[PDB]
Amino acid sequence: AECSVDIQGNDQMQFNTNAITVDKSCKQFTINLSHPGNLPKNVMGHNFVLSTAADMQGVVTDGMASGLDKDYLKPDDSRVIAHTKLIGSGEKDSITFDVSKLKEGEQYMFFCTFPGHSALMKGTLTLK
Ligand SMILES: [Cu+2]
Repeated sequence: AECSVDIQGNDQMQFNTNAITVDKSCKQFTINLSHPGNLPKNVMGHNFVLSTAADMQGVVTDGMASGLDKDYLKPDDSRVIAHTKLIGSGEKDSITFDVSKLKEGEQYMFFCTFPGHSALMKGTLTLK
């Protein structure tokens, strides 16, 4: 099965998917994030951040509080399973994480932690 997904974040605070399934036969899983919009990171930064559904709002809230200098994630946040950099117009960043960090049954969310983006920029991820 495939163990990679391409995802874009744009100038209208939208991700171009809101559902990812990770095949259980994948040992690693890669996210390729890009930003085909015009706006820079300090205005319309997007990251791909992954947590349990339960942990999402805390990571977002503490992330807002951490500020731009920290890519809007709180330092040493163990709730974050994986994440990309926060990127701006025309940038790219990819990450690969260990699929064994995930667990069958559990619900995961991906989302952007730039202030106010997570209402519109979020989706589910599920080991299947
Ligand atoms: Cu964003």
